[PDB]
Amino acid sequence: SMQEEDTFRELRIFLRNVTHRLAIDKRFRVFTKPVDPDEVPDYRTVIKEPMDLSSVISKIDLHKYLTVKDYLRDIDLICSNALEYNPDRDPGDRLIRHRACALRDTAYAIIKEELDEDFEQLCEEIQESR
Ligand SMILES: CCOC(=O)CNC(=O)[C@H](C)c1cc(C)ccn1
Repeated sequence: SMQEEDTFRELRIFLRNVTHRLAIDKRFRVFTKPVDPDEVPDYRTVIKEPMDLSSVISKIDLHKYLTVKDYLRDIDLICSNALEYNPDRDPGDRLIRHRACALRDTAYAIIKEELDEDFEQLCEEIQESR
């Protein structure tokens, strides 16, 4: 129905706004673009499903997300990819892991404050009807 298409359009507006607020934070610069094959040719042999915030905006606009739960699966993949690729005790690995961690926790805290639970449940019930 047109009412259901207005629901998904409001979801996309909400997801674009959260993603922009993450992408401008200086801590999260390393998560804003795909890893460069040249600089790191090993990355795509270890990490089987790369993800970054530029790819997330493109996915919003392609109508890939019909719920906030499916958006958060991609934010969780950004933060699990960085934990798995950079697991060592040295300062450079520890700095990306504390930050990858800060990106996950910040996304979940904005959603807990600003997403209405009944809006999410509506999106879930429209998705489950299709
Ligand atoms: C203060 C530096 O930042 C942190 O310690 C943030 N948390 C992590 O790195 C978690 C515990 C972790 C560690 C490892 C070895 C593998 C997967 N996750």
